[PDB]
Amino acid sequence: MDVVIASSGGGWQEAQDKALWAPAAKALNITYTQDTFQNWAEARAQVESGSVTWDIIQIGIADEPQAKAAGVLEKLDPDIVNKADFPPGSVTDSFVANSNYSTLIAWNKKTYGDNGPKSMADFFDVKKFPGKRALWNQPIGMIEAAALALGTPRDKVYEFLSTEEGRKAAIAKLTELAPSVSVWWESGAQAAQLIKDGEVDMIITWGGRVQGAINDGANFAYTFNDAQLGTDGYAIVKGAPHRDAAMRFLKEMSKAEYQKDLPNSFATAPANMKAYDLAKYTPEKMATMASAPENVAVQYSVDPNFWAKHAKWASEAYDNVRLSR
Ligand SMILES: NC(=O)CC[C@H](NC[C@@H](O)[C@@H](O)[C@H](O)[C@H](O)CO)C(=O)O
Ligand SMILES: [Ca+2]
Ligand SMILES: [Ca+2]
Repeated sequence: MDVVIASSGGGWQEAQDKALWAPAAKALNITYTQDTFQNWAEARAQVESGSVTWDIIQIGIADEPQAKAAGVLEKLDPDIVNKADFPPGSVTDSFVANSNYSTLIAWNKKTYGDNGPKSMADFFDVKKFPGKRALWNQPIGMIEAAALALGTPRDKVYEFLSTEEGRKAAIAKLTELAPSVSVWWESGAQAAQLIKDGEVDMIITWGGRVQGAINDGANFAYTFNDAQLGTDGYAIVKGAPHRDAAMRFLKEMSKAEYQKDLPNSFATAPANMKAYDLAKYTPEKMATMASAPENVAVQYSVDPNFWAKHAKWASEAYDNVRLSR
């Protein structure tokens, strides 16, 4: 009888549960069960099997087009949110944004001190910065990182990846780096643990996971330079067993009154513009936020239109880079 909600575990899932799920479910007087997953294809497997157990799934904005095309997502009720309260394009007919985050470069201060990599060109430069690299085992942010390393200006990432030539060169760049990649991390918590144990010299991972590891004593530093500004959000699984209750739950948790608490401990940025007026975050708090003006200036936004067209190519080609060893 519980609504089943799933995200990717660790500090991020804990932040959503504390700020959004527990207070929203209390207000609606409903019960819910949590689950965890890393790949949107796991939601597809539930749909393909004919046994859907998940109701709400937290996915990345760039997985939304391929999930919707594969018939994995329920169409949401018309006025689930007022689109004017959220960033443009962050709310689709099948997805409601809950946050902005960054896929960024972090480095081990024991290895490099303050003179760590401060750009993707630096991250890919094994001669100037020798050491163990860690990259995600999924391609969003990883293909673009290679395009940036090749010298592509931040505002031209997706123009470069719009051609076959550019897409192949980006994979060739990742192939070149692959022998220096000690671990292809799978979850944010695993990435945070690699950082806390100093098991890697540099890593491309999510800002909240990095800041959480540093708060826990990791001797790492990071930059927003060349980071990808992402958007996470919620969708309802096609054939969700508690579809109607899940719709009410998603509408409630998207409210400004809950969104304001999302970054209380975890370094994330709420997507609901009204949450900023309620919480009145200090400039120190804003500095860790992916969407703060000073951080946006050195980032580029993920392009869901690119991922709508090339996700299948990207998944297979990147699988081969990591399988090359
Ligand atoms: N929004 C945030 O502050 C969290 C950022 C980050 N979330 C990564 C997600 O895009 C990712 O796990 C996707 O949900 C997943 O691949 C399926 O779409 C994290 O798990 O630390
Ligand atoms: Ca994502
Ligand atoms: Ca974590």
